Amino acid sequence: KQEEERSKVDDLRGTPMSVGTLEEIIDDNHAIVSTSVGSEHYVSILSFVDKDLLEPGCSVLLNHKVHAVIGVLMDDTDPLVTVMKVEQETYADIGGLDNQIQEIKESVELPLTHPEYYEEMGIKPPKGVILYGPPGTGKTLLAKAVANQTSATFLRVVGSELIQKYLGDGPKLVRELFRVAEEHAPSIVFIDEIDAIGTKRYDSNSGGEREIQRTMLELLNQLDGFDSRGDVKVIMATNRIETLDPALIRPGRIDRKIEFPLPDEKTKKRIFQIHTSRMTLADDVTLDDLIMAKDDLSGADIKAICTEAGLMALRERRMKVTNEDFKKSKENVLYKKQEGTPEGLYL
Amino acid sequence: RDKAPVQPQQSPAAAPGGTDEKPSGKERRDAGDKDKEQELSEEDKQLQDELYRPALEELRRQIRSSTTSMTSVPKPLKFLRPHYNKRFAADIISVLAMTMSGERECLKYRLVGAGEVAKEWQELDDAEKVQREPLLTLVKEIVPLLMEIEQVDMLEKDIDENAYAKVCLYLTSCVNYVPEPENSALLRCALGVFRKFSRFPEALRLALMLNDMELVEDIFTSCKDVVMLGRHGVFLELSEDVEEYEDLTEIMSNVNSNFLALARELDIMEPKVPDDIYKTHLENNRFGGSGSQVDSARMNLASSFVNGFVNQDKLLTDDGNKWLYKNKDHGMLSAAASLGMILLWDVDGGLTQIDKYLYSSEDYIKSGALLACGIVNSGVRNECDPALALLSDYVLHNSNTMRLGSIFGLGLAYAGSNREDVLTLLLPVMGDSKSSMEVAGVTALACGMIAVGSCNGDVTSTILQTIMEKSETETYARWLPLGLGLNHLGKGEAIEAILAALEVVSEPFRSFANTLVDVCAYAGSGNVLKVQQLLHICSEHFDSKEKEEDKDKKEKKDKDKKEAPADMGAHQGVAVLGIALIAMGEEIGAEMALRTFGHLLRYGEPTLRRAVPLALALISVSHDADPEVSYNSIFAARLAAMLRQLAQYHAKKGTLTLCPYHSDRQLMSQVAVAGLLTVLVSFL
Amino acid sequence: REELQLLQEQGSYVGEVVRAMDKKKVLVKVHPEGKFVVDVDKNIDINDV
Ligand SMILES: Nc1ncnc2c1ncn2[C@@H]1O[C@H](COP(=O)(O)OP(=O)(O)OP(O)(O)=S)[C@@H](O)[C@H]1O
Repeated sequence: KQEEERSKVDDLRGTPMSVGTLEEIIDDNHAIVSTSVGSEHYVSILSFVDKDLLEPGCSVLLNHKVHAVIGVLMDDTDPLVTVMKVEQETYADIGGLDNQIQEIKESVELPLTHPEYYEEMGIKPPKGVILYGPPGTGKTLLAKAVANQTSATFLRVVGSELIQKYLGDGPKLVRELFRVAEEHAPSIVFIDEIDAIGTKRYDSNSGGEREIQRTMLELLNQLDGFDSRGDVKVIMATNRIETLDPALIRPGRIDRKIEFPLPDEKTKKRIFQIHTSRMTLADDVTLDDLIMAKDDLSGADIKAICTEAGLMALRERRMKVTNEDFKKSKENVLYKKQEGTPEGLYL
Repeated sequence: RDKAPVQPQQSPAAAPGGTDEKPSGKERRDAGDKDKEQELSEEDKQLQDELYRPALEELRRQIRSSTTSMTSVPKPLKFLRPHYNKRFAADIISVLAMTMSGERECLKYRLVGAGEVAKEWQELDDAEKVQREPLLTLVKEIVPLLMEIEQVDMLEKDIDENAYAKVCLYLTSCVNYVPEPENSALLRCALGVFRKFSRFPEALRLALMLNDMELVEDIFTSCKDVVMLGRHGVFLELSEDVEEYEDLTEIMSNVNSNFLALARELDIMEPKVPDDIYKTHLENNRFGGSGSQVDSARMNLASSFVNGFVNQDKLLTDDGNKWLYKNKDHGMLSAAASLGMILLWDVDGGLTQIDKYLYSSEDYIKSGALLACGIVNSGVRNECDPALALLSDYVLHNSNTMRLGSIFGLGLAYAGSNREDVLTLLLPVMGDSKSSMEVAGVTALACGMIAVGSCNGDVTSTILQTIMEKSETETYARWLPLGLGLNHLGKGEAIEAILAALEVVSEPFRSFANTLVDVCAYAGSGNVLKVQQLLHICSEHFDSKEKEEDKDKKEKKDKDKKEAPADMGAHQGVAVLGIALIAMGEEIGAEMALRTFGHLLRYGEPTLRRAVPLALALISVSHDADPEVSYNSIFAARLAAMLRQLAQYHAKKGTLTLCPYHSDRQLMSQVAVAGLLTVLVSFL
Repeated sequence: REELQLLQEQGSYVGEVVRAMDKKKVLVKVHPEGKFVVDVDKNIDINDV
């Protein structure tokens, strides 16, 4: 019966079930496998259990004695599903770009959700935008707020999440996440800090000249090359502009680009009231003095400064926060800051 | 300061000493103590001691609620009867009394069932009214009606906060987290406090759920007291079930002569179609694009159906002739009724357009013409008469197909409280039970749709005779349970499932009927017992009861649909992949609908690849034609082109839209079954 | 001292295990090799891994 069929399928299997990546679709009941060291014979492939479901370059079950194709690999999962396969919205504290929000909207949601305009005005959707600037000003923050502000299930993909030194694990995660983006849904595969090709290295990593080079080749051929977009929103924002390979600076790969200054007085007071709200404010302290002195508050000093000001105060268990506590909080946060002459020597 | 002077005051049992330390305890109780009250194991020895032993119990409950307990903490308080908005008042009221009286009330609500607990509950409710804090006080005082009196004792000034937040979150957790019975008292007290309030839509959804005829009279006399009004009748008809519209129209016909015009018919549709021609502007090249699909007389059939459902005019109505002559018998049923689809308005125009196909040369022409006459409107009840007399044939005559059409059109048109004349004529419809499945199909369907939304259904003799005559001869056993469960609809606590298990259980046909009755008894609330029942009985060997039994999901758990995705596709009973396909349905089509459709689109069976476009294009009413072109590339037999045209159609709790797709859920049959497919009128 | 004939054949090494699974199987990181689902013993339960 069926139990006997399963017992026979197990009879075909050798107790030590090695693992070998398929090389090519050759269906004369034998394939050309590649185990952890690349055992590539014309080993038989079990016919009844699906022999042709898995593609070439995919892990399958292998024998030990003859390394025969034992079967399709088990359901494997990458360590990023919880971040990518997603189970703050527009703005919980309006007071920042107040515009790049709208622009990433028009560049991602409007194209993706209603792509009935690119034939309405002979146009093409933005296949890629880059957003960059200081180490935290409103680049990835907007993307995080855009994840909730969308009619689609966004995906979070840390640029370093794709750094696994296993053989082809780079291309493996490319394949997995892209089979997601294409055969899960029209998703929002957001990948940040993707500028990691320029001027550093790792200890938990081998020679990148020949380890992640073909990995990036696979990733590029996947995203904006072959098996092209269609409607697969995978936009690549950054922080820098320089250290990158111009193989993608050319359009097509990515079309638009956006930067991020640091917020202005109008937005300084905004994010102040956003953060200074977390404490019973001693209103005699002058936010505007902090705003003009710290006139280049990317967005970390504001948060850190107000949190540490609350800490300074509530160390004394006071409700109000005198100005000196704010001074100490900021100056601890704000090291190495000398904005006087120059200049410094004028008006 | 140091406890060295103030700690040893607990060793003596002096009455003046205790009674001058315990008020000092109240004074130092602003921060509790110098610390987290480590004076416990040195004061627990004083439990046996007995002037101000009320203050002694105050100190005792303070320190015990300061460390931990569940029952020994509130005893001193209920033994205290607290006597004798500050930070110390914050301490011993807000957080302390919250946790304290909360565990006390939970223990007394799960253990016994005195008045002292209601006293504490009222006192803390007034205290939190002074605190003005909802969303934790309300949700904690939910489980102790106590709720009704708390509402009518709190609802005086705060209108927005209480009503919006409390009512919405509690109704959400009442269809999601709370069971049904207490939601009835919720409904009653909300009805009261909203009769005290404005913004009638709250009472209108209170009626949408309660299914009440007093609420509709009150909201009508008040919405005449509060003079938009046309739009108000429009979405009153859009919100009302089938039971309350006839009761409301007759209780009005008893007593401005315009609420009769609005909330029965002919006024929800009077402003719509003109403004559709005005502000909506569809082009004519879609008629062609969807119509330029090469003629196949069955692909041409589906294309005629699609372009019949375009709605900027009735172009397809008057598109010459020979399109219906090209069609065949059941295709002629669909196309002669297609003219009613393009004309679901114009009461007078409906007759002046269909009388040319009424009583005409072809039997299918006249039957589908009566079908369209029933389709076009639901308030004229004058097109019923010319058919009602004919319907009787007793075996296999023209008026049997005309009876299919007109019985369905009258179940659609008029669905009163209990309309018996159509039932006295349906008794000869089921008593005949012509070999065509559609006869008994529409018999049960009309009986249900006029009996849906009933007061917990009914155990009346009609569906009982129907069960008898169905068990007499074993799609009949599939679509007669359709009407059975439809008559079961409107239930909140009906015992119909038990009587059906008593009379019906048999070989898996009537066992499937029993599980149909079960599916139509638990529309959805918090009753996860039946959910684990379904989880286990899904492993039943019968691969057919699985279908509807798991398809009940999209009804049971529709509100917080985030858990609706299950492992149905990961299951291997391919009918269960179709189950999930149904479970997606026709709503706004979230990205998770597309998540299912990503794989459910690419399928090979001409039945489930035929079941997926229905749900996909019905859930999305470039972006949308993308699965259309996807199927165009997927297939390029005839079923593939037919499902493609079905999707082309679909592209361009009300019971009105609850039955038809479950009726269609037996799609694996002939196009004669698809001959009655043109009855799914559920969109505006 | 007689027992020591066991000490002539195999000081079985530590094979890493990504995780457990049913069918009496796991995802063993064969430390100086790849991952290859292999057999188990009949002593501990599947969840134990
Ligand atoms: N709407 C907003 N516009 C601009 N800034 C905001 C906004 N909302 C919050 N912020 C602040 O901006 C910061 C966002 O920093 P992020 O860009 O998320 O940091 P990051 O992405 O880790 O930066 P790097 O380059 O990876 S170190 C937060 O710390 C917020 O305080």
